[PDB]
Amino acid sequence: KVSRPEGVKIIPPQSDRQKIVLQAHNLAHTGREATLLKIANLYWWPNMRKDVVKQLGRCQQCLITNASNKASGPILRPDRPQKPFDKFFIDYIGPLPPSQGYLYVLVVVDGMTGFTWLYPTKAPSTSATVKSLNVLTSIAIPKVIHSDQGAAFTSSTFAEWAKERGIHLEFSTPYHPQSSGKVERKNSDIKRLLTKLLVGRPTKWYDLLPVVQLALNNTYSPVLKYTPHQLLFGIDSNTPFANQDTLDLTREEELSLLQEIRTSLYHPSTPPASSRSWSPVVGQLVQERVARPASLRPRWHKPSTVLKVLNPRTVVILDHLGNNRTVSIDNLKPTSHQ
Amino acid sequence: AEWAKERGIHLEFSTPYHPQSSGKVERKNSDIKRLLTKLLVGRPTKWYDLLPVVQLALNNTYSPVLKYTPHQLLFGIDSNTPFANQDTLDLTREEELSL
Amino acid sequence: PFDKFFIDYIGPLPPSQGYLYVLVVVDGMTGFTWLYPTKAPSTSATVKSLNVLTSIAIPKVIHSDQGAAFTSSTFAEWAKERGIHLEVERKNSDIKRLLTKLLVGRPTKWYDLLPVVQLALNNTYSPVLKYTPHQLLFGID
Amino acid sequence: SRKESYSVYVYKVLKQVHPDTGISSKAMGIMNSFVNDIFERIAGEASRLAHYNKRSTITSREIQTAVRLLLPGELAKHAVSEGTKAVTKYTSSK
Amino acid sequence: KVLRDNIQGITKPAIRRLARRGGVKRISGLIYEETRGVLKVFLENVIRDAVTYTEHAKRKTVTAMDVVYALKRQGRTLYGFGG
Amino acid sequence: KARAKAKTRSSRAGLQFPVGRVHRLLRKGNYAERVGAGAPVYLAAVLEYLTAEILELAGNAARDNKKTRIIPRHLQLAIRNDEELNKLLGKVTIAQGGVLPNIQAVLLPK
DNA sequence: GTCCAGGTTCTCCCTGTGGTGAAAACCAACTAA
DNA sequence: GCGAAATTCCATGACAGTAGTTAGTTGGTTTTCACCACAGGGAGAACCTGGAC
DNA sequence: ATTGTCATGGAATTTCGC
DNA sequence: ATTGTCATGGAATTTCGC
Ligand SMILES: [Mg+2]
Repeated sequence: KVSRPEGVKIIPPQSDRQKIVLQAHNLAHTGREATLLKIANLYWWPNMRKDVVKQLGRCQQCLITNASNKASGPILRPDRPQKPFDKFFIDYIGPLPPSQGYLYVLVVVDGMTGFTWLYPTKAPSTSATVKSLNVLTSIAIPKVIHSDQGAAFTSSTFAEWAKERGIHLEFSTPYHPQSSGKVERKNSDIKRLLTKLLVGRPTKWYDLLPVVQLALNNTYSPVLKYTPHQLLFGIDSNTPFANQDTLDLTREEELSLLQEIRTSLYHPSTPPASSRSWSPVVGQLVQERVARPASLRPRWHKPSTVLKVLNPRTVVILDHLGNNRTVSIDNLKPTSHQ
Repeated sequence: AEWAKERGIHLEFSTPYHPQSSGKVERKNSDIKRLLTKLLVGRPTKWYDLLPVVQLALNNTYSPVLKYTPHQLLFGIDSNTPFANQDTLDLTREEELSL
Repeated sequence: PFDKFFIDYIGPLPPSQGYLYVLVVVDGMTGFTWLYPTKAPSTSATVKSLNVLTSIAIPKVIHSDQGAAFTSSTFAEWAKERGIHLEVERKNSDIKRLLTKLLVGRPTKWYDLLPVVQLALNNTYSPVLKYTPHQLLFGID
Repeated sequence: SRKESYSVYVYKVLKQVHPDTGISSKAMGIMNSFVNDIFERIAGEASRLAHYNKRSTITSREIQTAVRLLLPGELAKHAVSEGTKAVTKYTSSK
Repeated sequence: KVLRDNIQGITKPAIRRLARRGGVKRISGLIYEETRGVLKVFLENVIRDAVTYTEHAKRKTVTAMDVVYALKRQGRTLYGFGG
Repeated sequence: KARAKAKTRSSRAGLQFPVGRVHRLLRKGNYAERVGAGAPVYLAAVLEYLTAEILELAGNAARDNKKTRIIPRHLQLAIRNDEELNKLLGKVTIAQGGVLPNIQAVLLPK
């Protein structure tokens, strides 16, 4: 027994510590504070909160439903490559409205410039991608191709073609479309060019695809002030409104002018890291997000321990399935009350 | 609306395609689907059984930045629940209405 | 408040949609009146009407007269699962005089006016307590 | 090559209501061909229910009407309620 | 809506006139309680199959093709009304 | 990488007849173009009630004539003993069965 | 009632069928978009 | 004055309708093949019943 | 054993005229 | 003739002991 300035409170025995809190926790499955104010109606003892934290680490009905209130930190701006044909960012769009028996459009953005390439297909299979790049590998051979972890790219067949070319396949972390950078941007360009052309007519967009990789590839980057053509080739082709400012020069010498054009480009700004950021630690318990969460189901899986940290945004976790699932830190949550 | 004019209900509707306007109900639907989610872990989702639980388990969760039950701010005192306050039993109910 | 429920049936009425006896709840200090109709006067039909009440109000002591559903075996099996120790005054006189003469006089129209009968009782002034039961219940003046 | 069948799924029903009972080979083929026939009556009436209401979709509603047509009287009361248990159990899962 | 005593609406000459179309000269007086029985068996196996079509499309009117679809089911096809 | 535990859809509904095999016999039988996810569940239940109801009755006639296994005579005789099972299979011959024992009670000897 | 004929039951030996245990094959379910 | 304990603060995320569908792969289920422990029938006889009279 | 982004219009900024 | 929100865990803050 004890006296408080709000009334008489009760000191329970040491054997009755875990039982009295667990029966108050499971009344509404709350966390640290609404749990505590239930006990603040009958009981009181020194270090109440050291026992409530002792509960929640065992209560595995509450770890896999509540989401984190701790955002991930600053995003990474990775640097541009120094040549073209180094990173291609590929991603099917569609199902679009149909035309000519086409629904899916492979979009191959160069990571150097923004020079898009379009190769429409009937269905996003493996072989529809493979013949779509045999047109494009006729031009030149890339070192690295980034993508998402698609249904067609992760096939064991598609990788066996990719090892022939010298393609270093690179895949995004799963359920993270933000990783594929430029292709998710130019797909907001292609669907703002083909949107603008097709206003007030039936969407016959298979006609307008030779337009798009000539209309976007000659849009000046308004914060770089160049064409995609100039940063890829060096001079404009026979287009309307093409520069004559390079015709006062020698092409045999402006090749090495062009390598100094490419290394003076604008680099983006990293945002300031907000206050409630958090960093992964090798050994910290983390919880992935459930991939396709069904209705009335856990949003998160059971806890997992970080094996390796690759950068401050990419971490390899050890899932319940026994899985070394290389997820982002916009997937994970910090496991509550370690 | 013709039933609503009988009761004296002033209907109010949100602006369209704006679910953020309806404030609390979009919050408590993230509570009901975090209570019924937590109860129904590892069993078939027989959630029609657990609905008398939810409007008694959430209605006695202390608001952790207001420090009260929904019961106390609606009625004034706790009903016969586990872990109910005795701090109001040192008072008169005829005067704690205006408290 | 939430002290003791004096709970009593009223009937047998003319049935409307298969309901016979009306469960009336008298609160401990306030005198608020829940009106849940029951199908049959058994223990089975009142607890399912009391389960809607348990989500809103649970009394400290359940105490009424001797009947078949208010004195039963499974009624106490459920009550001790909750943890309730077994064992306003003008609201008892409405059971015997008023509400019996209100729920008799309409052939099937008593089932329709159950919230209309309910909302007038809670806003009735009590000269002994100098408040209405709705104001004593919710703490609004 | 492979002949698909319903022979295995009879022993998982025969050993539910008569656990001390075998069944012969030539009586399996009747309960095999009972299934394949009573399959395509229900499917082949749910199929023709899709055209009669201009939908390309066999729902689990259309199998219910194509059992209240083929089964008479008291089988049409049970085999409806012996399906809606196995759906409500199914959909509350997954 | 309920209107009874209408299995007795199949009157005594109108079963005799149906008997004459079958090529029947002399009949008994106890066919009349047999024909009304065999008739209501045949309409409790068509209306029971017709209404499950009309309920399935959530229609409230058992239309002309519905009955023909019911008679399609039993193996007694009716031409002339569609279907 | 690995994946989760493959729980069959026959075990997710409490049935015994499959739903994976029924759901490819509604898209390779040209019954319609779209087949719902709940339809081969609901159909594998009705295939499972009616497979019991014969074998429930086929178990009894095996027992009443002191047999361990059910030969087709029992399937012949479990059908046409039940009334509503017979009205389903009223047109249907069962192989190797013969008929029910029946005399019209006029041919009885004098 | 009475005698006998064809049947039914009980037992012993024998066979064929079935229920199962093990590999292969294929489809169903899960995963990422 | 240091440390520990009770409390307050605040930035964040998720709820919004959610069902699908496709493509590719894997794990488990299923069909099939080889097998033997057995159940039922076939055979003989002992017991049996009713129709012939 | 991987990571946003980048077109776009007020609005602030710089040029610069004389 | 309408408008986010609010549970929740580091982390900072205040109490306060003597
Ligand atoms: Mg994609």
